[PDB]
Parts: sequence; C-alpha cells; structure tokens
Amino acid sequence: GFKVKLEKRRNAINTCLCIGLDPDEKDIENFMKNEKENNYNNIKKNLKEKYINNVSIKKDILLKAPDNIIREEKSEEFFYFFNHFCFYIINETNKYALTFKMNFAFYIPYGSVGIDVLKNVFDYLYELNIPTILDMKINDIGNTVKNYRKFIFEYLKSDSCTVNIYMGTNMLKDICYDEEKNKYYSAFVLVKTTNPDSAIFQKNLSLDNKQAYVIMAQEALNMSSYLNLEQNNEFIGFVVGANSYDEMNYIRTYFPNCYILSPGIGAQNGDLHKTLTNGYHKSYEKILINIGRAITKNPYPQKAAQMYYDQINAILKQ
Amino acid sequence: GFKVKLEKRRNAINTCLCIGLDPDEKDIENFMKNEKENNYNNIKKNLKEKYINNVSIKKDILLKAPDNIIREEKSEEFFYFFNHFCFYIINETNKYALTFKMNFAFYIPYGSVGIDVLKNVFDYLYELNIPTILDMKINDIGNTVKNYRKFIFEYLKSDSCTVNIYMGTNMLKDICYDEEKNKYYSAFVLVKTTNPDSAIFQKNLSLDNKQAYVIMAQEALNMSSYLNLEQNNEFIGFVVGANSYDEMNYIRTYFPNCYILSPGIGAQNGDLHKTLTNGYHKSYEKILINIGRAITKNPYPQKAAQMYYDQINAILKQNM
Ligand SMILES: O=c1ccn([C@@H]2O[C@H](COP(=O)(O)O)[C@@H](O)[C@H]2O)c(=O)[nH]1
Ligand SMILES: O=c1ccn([C@@H]2O[C@H](COP(=O)(O)O)[C@@H](O)[C@H]2O)c(=O)[nH]1
Repeated sequence: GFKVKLEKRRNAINTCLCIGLDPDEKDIENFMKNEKENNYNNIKKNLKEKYINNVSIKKDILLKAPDNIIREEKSEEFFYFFNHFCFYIINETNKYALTFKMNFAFYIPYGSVGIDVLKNVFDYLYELNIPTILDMKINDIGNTVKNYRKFIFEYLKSDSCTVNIYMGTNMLKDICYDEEKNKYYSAFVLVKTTNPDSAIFQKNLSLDNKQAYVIMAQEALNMSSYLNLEQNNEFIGFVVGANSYDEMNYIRTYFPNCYILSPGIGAQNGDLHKTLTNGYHKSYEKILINIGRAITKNPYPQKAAQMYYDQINAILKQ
Repeated sequence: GFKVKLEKRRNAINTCLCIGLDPDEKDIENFMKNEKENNYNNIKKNLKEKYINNVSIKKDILLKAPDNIIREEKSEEFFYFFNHFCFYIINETNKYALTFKMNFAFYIPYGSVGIDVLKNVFDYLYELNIPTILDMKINDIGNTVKNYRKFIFEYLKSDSCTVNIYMGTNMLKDICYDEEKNKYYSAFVLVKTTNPDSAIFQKNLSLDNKQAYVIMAQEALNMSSYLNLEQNNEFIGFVVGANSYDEMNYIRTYFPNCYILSPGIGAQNGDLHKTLTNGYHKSYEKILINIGRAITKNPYPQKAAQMYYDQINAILKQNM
C-alpha cells in the first residue's frame, strides 16, 4: 500500500521533498540544444542507467545513440529529447526525493507523443520504486471518473493522484476504490490552492461559519472512512498551498494524522520554514513539500535538489 | 468565432441538440464484433465519405480495408476499431447535431492510442465544420493551465471546452485568451453538475445566502466581460445539469443571454420538456442539450438521434 511505501522511503532517505517534473517546451528546446553542443553528455549518462532498458514504449528509439536521432529518424526527435530530459532530471535528483509528482497538463499539449513520455516516466519511477503522484486534479461523474482511475492506477501504475471534489465527494468511490478488483488507491483532494485568487471560493464560501476548504477537507475524510482506505494502507489527503499558513496550521490540528501535499515554494514565492513548521508531523511523509521549476529549470538540478533537501532536513530537526 | 459558428449552424439545421461522443471499452468491442459478423458494413461506409482523408494521425492504417487489419497489423486493431466507431457515430448522427461534445476521460484510459483517436475525431469534425466541445473540466494555476489551452485550442482546434474554476476564476485568463497570439476562445464553466451529491458544495455552500453556484456563475461572467470575449465572438458559458430545474430557471432569468450547456437527459433520468423550457432562449444555441449514451449505446444511433432531434424541435415550437 501507499502508506507503507511512503514510510519505508522516508526511513531510507529521511526527507519529505516531493520533486516536481513539469517539463515545458522551452525545457525541451534548451535540453536538446545543450546536449547537441556538449557532445550529449547527459543522454550518454542516461543510456548507462539500469532501468532505461525496462521502459515499454519506443525502447528501440530511446536507446540509440543521439547522433543518429538527428540525422536518421527526424520524426521522433522531440519524443527522444522529451523523454531523455525527464530521465536526466530523475537520474540527477532522485536520491533526494521522497516522491515525484508529474503534472498531467505538461504531457498532453503535443498529442499522444507526450503521453508516451508520461508512461515511460512512470515506468522508470516504478522500477526505481520511488513513490509517484499524478497531478491531474480529475473530476467528473462516477461513470466517467472510472476512466481516470484506469489511466492513473492501472496504466501508469501511479501511487496517487490529485482530485477536485467540487462536483461532489462521491466521485472518490470510483477513484480510490475498484469494486471489481477489490483494490484501494490513494488521492489528494484540493483544499487550499496557490492561485492568487483562490480565496474567492475556498474561503469566501461558508456553511455554519465554516469556510469551504474546511468543509471540503472534512467531506474528504468522511469518504475515506466509508471506503476503508486506511485499513488497506491507502488514504485521502489534502493539497494545501505553501502560502496558506493559517489554514496549514488549521488543517494539521483537528486533522492530526492527515497527509498533506503542499506546492508553492520556489517558482511561486514561498517561506520554506513557515510552511513546513505549520504542516509538520513526526511521520513527515504526511507533509510533502513540492519543488518543481526551482529544480527543473535550474542549470544544475542535482545541486538545486540537494539545497532544498538540506534545507528541509534542517527544519525538521525541531 | 464560436458565437458566429453556433448561430450559422443553428439556422442551417434548426436544433440545439448536442450529441455526446463518449465511447467506452464495451462500445469498441461490440462495434468490432458486429463488424466482424456483418462483412464490415459500417467501416466500409466510413471509408467512402469525403472527409476521412482529412484526419492527420496514422491515416495509412485507418484507410486500409478491415480484412487486412485482422490478419496483419493486429497491434493496431484496437486503434482502428476505436477510430472507426467514432466515425460511424458521427456519420450516422451529425445531420441532427448542432454540436458534438467529446469527454476527454474516455480517450485517455488506454494511453496515447486514444489521444490519437481524439485528434482524428476533432480533425474529422473540424473538416465537416461542426462545432465542437471538449469536456475536460480543466483546472490548475495559470502557468500550468496554458498547456491545456494549447492542447484544446491549438492541437485539437476545438471551439470550446469545460472548465472547473473552483481553484480561482483567473485561470480563465490563460484559457479563453492567448496574449501572444491575440486570440480568444470559448469555455463552459461548471455551475451545477448532475452528480447525485452535487448539492453538497454547489448548494450547501453560500456567501450572504447566495448559493455557491450563483457566485461561481457571476464570477465567470465578470471574467468574460474583463476579457472582452463577446466582442471577439467568443463567450464563457455555464454547465447546468438537466435535473436542476430551479437553478436552470434562475440562471436563464438573471443571466438572460448566457450560453448554457445541459447534460443529464437520457442515460441519467431526465424530463426533456421541462429542462429545455426552463432554459429556453430565442437563439436556442444558448441552451445546448447533451445526449450521450442514449444515442451512442442505442442499436440504431441515427434514429435515436432523430428521435431526440424531433423531440427537441417540437418543444422549441411551444415556447413561442
Ligand atoms: O494548488 C496548486 C495545485 C497544484 N499545483 C501544481 O504544482 C506544481 C508546482 O510546481 P512549481 O510551481 O514548483 O514549478 C505545478 O505542476 C502546479 O500545476 C500548484 O502549483 N498549486
Ligand atoms: O455535470 C455534468 C457535467 C458533465 N457531464 C458529462 O456529460 C456527458 C453525459 O453523458 P450521457 O449521460 O448523456 O451519456 C458525460 O460525458 C459526462 O462526463 C455530466 O454528465 N454531468
């Protein structure tokens, strides 16, 4: 189960850093141009790694020397460099990551080619046995929602995803549970988001002088109990933005042992000390700190990841 | 623009039926086995049509006789029958449809292969010049959401999509407008959904005893005015479930000329007369009636589409 998988890695590497892998078009251009100019140093390092032989889509193209890809198969150049950029980031930073979070939006805008990269990326992480999150923030009626669950948990074999339950909590019956296989899956529900204008609905809406993000949080756990997730070492957790300090603390108390996923530090202006302190828990896999572009876009991603790794671990010593 | 495109087609065919194309795994097997038993009747009908030549992905596979697909390229069988089922439905029913709405969820569960089909489906509809909707209910921060706008409006060339703005209205700045291209796009935001438990947040949440779906509706239009969509013949509309009769009438009243997209009739228990009467508008493209499984799962989709077509047009007569 996901809680067992999270806990074991946390003991292995003693952090709660969640590394975000959201590659955009310029990241792929820059990666392709740097490798071309520096003798494809990082791609040749990728082709030495163990588990690249265990990806299921277009291994024939992925494993051939880069000199060939330019001159030979011009069609598949983008696929090749897109996939190798993701492998490069994973190879460079994974020792520091408790989990990896891939945002689906970044892998769909080119058509099927990016979903092939997404599949290989999740295949890669599964073989490294690193916990994964798919940031897809899915939402629909029950019958439709089943398709997301197949994609996320059967096809990609992801450990968790993000969910927007604004249309109704019952959708989690067809996300976090599969009656036909008697299987249970973990999800993070959107509670407090880092949009600058997120207060308009999450705070300025109310029931019984309770703000909406609290009502939504409590609905999420009531469904978790009904689905019996925790007994099967799965959970429904919360996405709480790094800047929402008051709510972060409001959540951690009164939901003492809930799992929190927090984005916002780095590219979106943050206070790492204050975010991690308000969300803190002994089992600090319950307070995941997502860092994306601050690592993916840094010229030395290994060094950027280590920096946040050491920063987080220093704060935890309290 | 999408308002001009909707209005021009509505005059041509005089309906507001929105046919939903949400093919599931059983639909693709059932199609494959009926074609296998019936001499590939419908697939051969698909390959005679003009515009199948205007699909962009693996057209070499789509256009070959089905006889070959079984014996030779078996890896590509599923792609072939999935894609041809969609063409079959579109060919059989497009004559009755003001718009087609494709729900993204049904095209992702097998991996990339279904996105190839989604691309070909939108290519096909674009070339028949039938207005399109992608039901993706997208939602994220501004930087991420721009990727959806590229997928929906550049890659698929859709005319509109669905949006969930619960994380914040400002995401519509990076969905319905592209500053670098000075282009504008249309969207439908979720107001009232057909989930049986949809009241719990859309209704039981409020500010100053205005219900959440009302505040969300008005935030959506304030953003439409700020972006100047209606001046560029685009709009931001509302998704209002067919069963939400009271709310339907509240929206059509206090948002008189807004565009409504209503699903729920057919597979999910509906009263078509009452839904369309509460939502009615002279320019009745402003009240799109989605029918999905009631057409796609019916053994004769053409006649089922005609059934709802004639049904809708009769109701539109009594509202004058
Ligand atoms: O409230 C939220 C929910 C999700 N994300 C996602 O988290 C990642 C943030 O990474 P970064 O801002 O560190 O680059 C992006 O994928 C973004 O879509 C947020 O930023 N805020
Ligand atoms: O509140 C909503 C919003 C969207 N849809 C979508 O409308 C379609 C309805 O299909 P059907 O019930 O006509 O088959 C599906 O794609 C579904 O995801 C709903 O049903 N309810």
